[PDB]
Amino acid sequence: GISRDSRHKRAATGAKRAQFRKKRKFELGRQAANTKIGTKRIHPVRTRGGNQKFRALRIETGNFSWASEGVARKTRITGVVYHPSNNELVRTNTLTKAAIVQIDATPFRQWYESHYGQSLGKTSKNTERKWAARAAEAKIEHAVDSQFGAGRLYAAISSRPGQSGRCDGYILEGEELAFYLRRLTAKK
Amino acid sequence: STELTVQSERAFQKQPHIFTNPKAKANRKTKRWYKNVGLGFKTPKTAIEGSYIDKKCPFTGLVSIRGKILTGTVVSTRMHRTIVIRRDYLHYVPKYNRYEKRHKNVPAHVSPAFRVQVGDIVTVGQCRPISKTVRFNVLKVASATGKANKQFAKF
Amino acid sequence: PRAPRTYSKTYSTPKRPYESARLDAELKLAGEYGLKNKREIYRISFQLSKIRRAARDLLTRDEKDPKRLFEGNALIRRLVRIGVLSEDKKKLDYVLALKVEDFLERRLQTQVYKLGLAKSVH
Amino acid sequence: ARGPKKHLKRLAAPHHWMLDKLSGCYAPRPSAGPHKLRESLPLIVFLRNRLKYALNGREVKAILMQRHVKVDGKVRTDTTFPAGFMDVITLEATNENFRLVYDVKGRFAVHRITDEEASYKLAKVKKVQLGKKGIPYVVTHDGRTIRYPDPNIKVNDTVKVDLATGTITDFIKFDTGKLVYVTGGRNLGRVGTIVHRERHEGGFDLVHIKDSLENTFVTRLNNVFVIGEPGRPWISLPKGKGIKLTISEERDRRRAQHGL
RNA sequence: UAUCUGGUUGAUCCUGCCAGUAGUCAUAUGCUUGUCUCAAAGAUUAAGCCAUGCAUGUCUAAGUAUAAGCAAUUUAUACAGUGAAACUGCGAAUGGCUCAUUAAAUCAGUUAUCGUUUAUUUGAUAGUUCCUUUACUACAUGGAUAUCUGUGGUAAUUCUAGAGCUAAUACAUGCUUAAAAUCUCGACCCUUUGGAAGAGAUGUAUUUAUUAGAUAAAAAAUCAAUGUCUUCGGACUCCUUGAUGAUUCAUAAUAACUUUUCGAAUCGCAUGGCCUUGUGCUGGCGAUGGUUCAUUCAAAUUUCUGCCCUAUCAACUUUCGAUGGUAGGAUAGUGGCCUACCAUGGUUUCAACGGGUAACGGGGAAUAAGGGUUCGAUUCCGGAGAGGGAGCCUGAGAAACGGCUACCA
RNA sequence: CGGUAAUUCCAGCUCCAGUAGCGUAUAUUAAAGUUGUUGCAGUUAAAAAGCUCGUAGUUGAACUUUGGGUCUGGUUGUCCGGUCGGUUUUUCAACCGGAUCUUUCCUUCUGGCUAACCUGUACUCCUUGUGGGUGCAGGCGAACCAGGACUUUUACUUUGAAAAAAUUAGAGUGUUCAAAGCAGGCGAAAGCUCGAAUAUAUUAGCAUGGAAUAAUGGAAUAGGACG
RNA sequence: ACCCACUCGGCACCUUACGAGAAAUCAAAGUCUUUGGGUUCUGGGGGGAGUAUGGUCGCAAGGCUGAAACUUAAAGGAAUUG
RNA sequence: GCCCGUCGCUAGUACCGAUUGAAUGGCUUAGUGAGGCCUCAGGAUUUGCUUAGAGAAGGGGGCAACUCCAUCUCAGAGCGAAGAAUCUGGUCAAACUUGGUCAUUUAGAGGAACUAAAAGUCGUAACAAGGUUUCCGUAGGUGAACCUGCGGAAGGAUCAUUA
Ligand SMILES: [Mg+2]
Ligand SMILES: [Mg+2]
Ligand SMILES: [Mg+2]
Ligand SMILES: [Mg+2]
Ligand SMILES: [Mg+2]
Ligand SMILES: [Mg+2]
Ligand SMILES: [Mg+2]
Ligand SMILES: [Mg+2]
Ligand SMILES: [Mg+2]
Ligand SMILES: [Mg+2]
Ligand SMILES: [Mg+2]
Ligand SMILES: [Mg+2]
Ligand SMILES: [Mg+2]
Ligand SMILES: [Mg+2]
Ligand SMILES: [Mg+2]
Ligand SMILES: [Mg+2]
Ligand SMILES: [Mg+2]
Ligand SMILES: [Mg+2]
Ligand SMILES: [Mg+2]
Ligand SMILES: [Mg+2]
Ligand SMILES: [Mg+2]
Ligand SMILES: [Mg+2]
Ligand SMILES: [Mg+2]
Ligand SMILES: [Mg+2]
Ligand SMILES: [Mg+2]
Ligand SMILES: [Mg+2]
Ligand SMILES: [Mg+2]
Ligand SMILES: [Mg+2]
Ligand SMILES: [Mg+2]
Ligand SMILES: [Mg+2]
Repeated sequence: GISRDSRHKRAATGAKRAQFRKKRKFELGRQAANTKIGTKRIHPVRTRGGNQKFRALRIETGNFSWASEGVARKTRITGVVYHPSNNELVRTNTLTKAAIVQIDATPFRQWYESHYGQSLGKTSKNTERKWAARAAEAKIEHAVDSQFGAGRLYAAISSRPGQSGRCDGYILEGEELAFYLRRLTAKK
Repeated sequence: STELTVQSERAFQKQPHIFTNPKAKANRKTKRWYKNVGLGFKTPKTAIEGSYIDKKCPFTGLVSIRGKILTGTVVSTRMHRTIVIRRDYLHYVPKYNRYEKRHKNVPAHVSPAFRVQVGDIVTVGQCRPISKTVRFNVLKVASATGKANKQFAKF
Repeated sequence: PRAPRTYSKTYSTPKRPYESARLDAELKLAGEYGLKNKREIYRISFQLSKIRRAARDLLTRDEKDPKRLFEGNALIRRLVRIGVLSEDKKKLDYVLALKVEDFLERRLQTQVYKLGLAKSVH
Repeated sequence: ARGPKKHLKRLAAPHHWMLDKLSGCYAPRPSAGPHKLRESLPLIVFLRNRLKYALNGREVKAILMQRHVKVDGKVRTDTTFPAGFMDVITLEATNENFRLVYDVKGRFAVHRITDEEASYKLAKVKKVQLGKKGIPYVVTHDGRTIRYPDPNIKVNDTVKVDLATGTITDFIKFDTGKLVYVTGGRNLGRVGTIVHRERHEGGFDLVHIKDSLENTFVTRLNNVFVIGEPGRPWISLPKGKGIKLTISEERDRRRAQHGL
């Protein structure tokens, strides 16, 4: 149906290319998934070469990830917080690649309580040396700390949730993190 | 031609899968990844010293030069980051046994490493399909100046 | 769709129809060597002309270089075996002058008559 | 149309079958396998047109079902298996083993090989790459992939293959002054030495290859298959031995040799 | 195998045309027709319409058998000989026909896919499923559904509704399983040279990150972190790395997820080897399946260059994607393929755009000195189409039409 | 052509041409140098714009590396067959190269291999000898790589690689001849055995030589070239 | 201001043409079947027709641009004798 | 001699042409929108595992929570898995409806041509200085050729008048 033909597109100059052949399967491109965050659902699809290519549908949760530490968790999503293609996907709350989003952050705390155990927002004798050997490694970039206290970090998902099925993404850190915050204050 | 702003879209563009570590404290900050292109083409330092990201550059991108390494002069430069190379040639016509001077303009992407102007000759490598028409990528502005530094008559 | 079995309209008519002296000269040939048709003559003339056509397209090139030398020799070899060309002449430029009369006198038609057997040709 | 093609029409039949213009609309499509469509040789052509052990396709089919036929150790019951270049075809009834090797003309030849040497198959590269479990592996243009190769088995370099087991006996490097068999169209099935290797960035590696007679010629690397170092090629080659004579030279040898 | 004649004149020589002349795997027809080989043959006009019949189905030692089938006789006290029927598998996307579209499209050569899918093909291959470790399905988990048994309808049809049983390589779940090494956790002692009893996690696919994937050469001073051997002046030495022209490649790591894929509750022939004398533990030749990597058959794009006539088509494209960009969305994947926001490009007298084509492209064909002209529906190779135009199921592969849905005719 | 001897109409006999074919129609190619690039015409036969300007086009003067030597490879005619109708040199030849030297670089180096002796370290296996080589510190690099550095770019032409097969030309061959076809051929006739070529296709791309031809380019604010 | 000789520029004649040309003639209309210096334009039997149409230009007249169907064996040109 | 036109008859070619002409196809506004695919739900039905009480005659190897067995098996009910019609948006978009528009066809009353002509009228324009020399351009006029201005050209009826 929704084909990807170079057949259509008039032409490089203008010459309205005549409809050579009825459009083919191998040219096709299916309906856009635009997956929400409202009760976890996935349908697969039989693509080229068989291939189960899972289409995410109202996907809740995805494993959003640190940089400094290098970790990700069974992390709940909250909402579509800013999408730099089209703002249409912000209000409808449709999740998409490179969309800025908010992360429940409780799993990012619970695991951080082990990793270092210094706590973010504001027992046993030999562990105290592993606790002491670790920690004071990463100080974290302020916005992430306040967002840790908010229970709502700023990720920027990088899976393709109509292709993949998985809604797995990436916690914003540093410059890009500093940038998308300015756009969030511009939009709000 | 445009140009300059680096990060100025609705999105903010990084070199994908490439990182500028906040924990680490180098002088550059930004790990400028770059590509050695091959086919005896030198990487111009304006790419590696510079700022702009560009998906569609050969040096600062995933674009891989291959196949036909065309050439020709540059006629049109007006659009954003692409160029139109005018690849003149002859066409033999046996029933006469002479030649047509024929034309074909070739649209070709610019990595802003190079400074391209109108009336400049330019080698240019085929690569991925960049766009609709642009299947080509500027690799070497041969007339870098072409009497640019020197006009200039009065002794 | 096995393949088109090729053929030739091998034997081809002259480019006028009524050159009086040719009409006689062809009769003379069909009378001497006993030929039911003009066809039998043109057959030889063409069959011959094909050879001539080679000889010309070899003599255009230098005999000393390859095809000229090889295809020409093989062309001569072929003629001497078929027995049209003499053993005096094996020089390619002599092939050019072969003529229809020499071809006909080599047929089984005639080589009956030339070895006796029949008497009176036809 | 609508996916891959199942027939192969006889005029389209690659010429080095020497398939007959008439006596069939179709040709046997060489099935999928280790060798490319036109570079292969399906067994029907091999057993019928070449060797004449079968008088028709039926008899070939049965010949494969009873089953003394063994292309590269394994048996095959496939009438049109791609028995390509180097493929050791052993018929245990008759003991008539054949390696598949090109006659100087280009068309493949029956080489009635020993017990004995028909036991390894020489094979090229292709890759060098690595797979999962970090295993380095080598691939042969002539079909197989072989695991765990010697690190300095490089690309466009041959490899002797144990064939029955399928491992590595030995390898010949590719470089200057090394006997090289040829598998490219016009220079196909010639043999020579190697002088140059024009590197060429993108546009195909060339190789300048003088024969025994020292008539130079050029090919591409992909159409070249290193049979050894000069003097000792690792395979027994047919009468002619990759020379490729001139046209008059062949005419000379034929009409000289008349022994009734 | 380069060839010319008749015709305007009272006659002449030209311009010039007409007429002849020869040939066409170029059509038609008109006569005539004994044989041999060979042999096109509803393209031209209507890609107009179609009765009838046929042209695609397929089982092996080897997926499913109490046909209330056939066998029948010297393996069945769960089965074993043949096998209709049916599900599963695979095939029906091949071939065949045709030429309507279609004029940078197709198509030819040329590249490319570092830009992708690929059942089949023949090569490769998964101790990690366990989740605290003093009594647990694993020598085998479940109920269905078909063919059948009948109960039927109908004016029709390769229409099938209910119940009863009955399977699977069908559909679901689901066990074992080490040793080591590496990463997260940890009863204290003794004032340093600090150092460890022991607990959890680690396949494959998946997802994003993040790091490695190096390589132009020799020799230092010492400032912060401060390690090994101390023969207590101090030494520090042997310190890793594939491929391409070229990578964010191959590949390997740290982090996890996931409506947690895959890791055989499968099948036919063969009946061997040790006795801890159980019917114990063991083992051959095959089949299919199954993972990504390969290869093959291919597949989509795509590079370059190349078309018939028309200026009685000079501008065209850009509201309704035109040209470029950034981001997404989709796709197997690249991309104005689609969407948002932005810029104003793009082609053109080196004929853009438009129109025409009694145009499918090419191979080729006829003609035949050389140069050419015209033809190519048509035996091969591409491409299209199956009354039109759409839309899609299954499937590795279909925008299938000897599949289906629809609307028009 | 046909108005009472019509050689053209219509019939018999002759006769011609072709002949199991030949006619007719339409296309079409040739003939048509009546489409013309090769290759046409234009004072009057058709045809020079009334004139000039003029952008695209197309076209565009001459000039830069010529000549001489010195060897050294071939390739056919010669001089006899030196020979068992074929072959190997010399007396000779033209022709095509190659190396160089001529005020002359052929792209240059960072290194690998320095093959070689320009050598001379012990000087002699040895006819009275500069016939001949076991032999290694300085070191001729073209005998090859394997990496830089950066190429004035084209057209042009070369041989090459590729331009599916059938077709096309064409080699081999007794389909009986052919048109064709890829067959075939020879034994004890107990087994053996040649084949199934070669060429073209020149448009574009790729390869390498050549440097005339033609264009293009470089130092005149030298911001030039070298070290 | 002439004469006379030769010269750059202009406008035309005479004779032979050995050169062209169908010839008339032409020193260009030569250096063309011994076919190639460069370029632009026009013509392809006669008519139908400079018409029909469509542009386009004009106040209009008209121009520029420009058909075929149909038709026909000649239309011409140059010269020869009448 | 040749001959040129107006006007007549007899056929056919094209031309224009009111027709609010007609058709076919190509594009095309607005409205509708078939049918699938995805999507929001929807749940006819089919079942597993829960120890959920039986009658069961050893319902696990001899009165007894059977020396209680995937026990006899339905009221459970909870928890699933699969799952039809139906259905909320999308999307692709046939086709229709009612227009609009290009191209090709094709009736068309009428007009106005042009060509063949058996051969008729009216003149006799041109060709001879064709009896006003022809022509061309261009205006006007006529019954037709034609004529007449103006300018031009000789293809002129002149390569010629010297002082
Ligand atoms: Mg087909
Ligand atoms: Mg490549
Ligand atoms: Mg001719
Ligand atoms: Mg006349
Ligand atoms: Mg007369
Ligand atoms: Mg004619
Ligand atoms: Mg069974
Ligand atoms: Mg890295
Ligand atoms: Mg990678
Ligand atoms: Mg796969
Ligand atoms: Mg994108
Ligand atoms: Mg058509
Ligand atoms: Mg055509
Ligand atoms: Mg065709
Ligand atoms: Mg047709
Ligand atoms: Mg076809
Ligand atoms: Mg039909
Ligand atoms: Mg369809
Ligand atoms: Mg079909
Ligand atoms: Mg059908
Ligand atoms: Mg012609
Ligand atoms: Mg003419
Ligand atoms: Mg005139
Ligand atoms: Mg010049
Ligand atoms: Mg032939
Ligand atoms: Mg005319
Ligand atoms: Mg709908
Ligand atoms: Mg007078
Ligand atoms: Mg008069
Ligand atoms: Mg008068």
